[PDB]
Amino acid sequence: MLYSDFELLKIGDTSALDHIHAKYFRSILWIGRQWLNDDFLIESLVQDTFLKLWVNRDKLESPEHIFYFLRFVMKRECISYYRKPKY
DNA sequence: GTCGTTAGTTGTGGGACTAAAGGATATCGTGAACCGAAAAATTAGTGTAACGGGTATCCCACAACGCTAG
Repeated sequence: MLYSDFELLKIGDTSALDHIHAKYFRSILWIGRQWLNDDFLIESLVQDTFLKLWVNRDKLESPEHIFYFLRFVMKRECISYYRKPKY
């Protein structure tokens, strides 16, 4: 049975994350490049966004919701770096 | 008819490009709210004066003779 990637993420199978990563990696990279200008920090934030999606995988309800989550989170990460004294 | 071989491309990638002086730049995008951390300021509490001998030092002044008789 070929379940959709939403149910693979819900099950607890790590290859699901490979699927969502390979699908939305470049979109999240573009989202980050829109808000910042440091590719290093953008890549770090993309990794954090996907890992935090995996951690909060017990909070998704819709197949599209996953995508929304990613975009949302990634944006706010960029936003937080406007306030960090270190950065 | 079919498979490995060799040479000559062909596309693609990595590496060079005097010497002297000088040598200034400008650098977006914003989400909230609470807790913890330490660095700083404000506040509360206790106090001497002369005396006895005896002796160490200081400043300050003066002395350190000359003659006659038993």
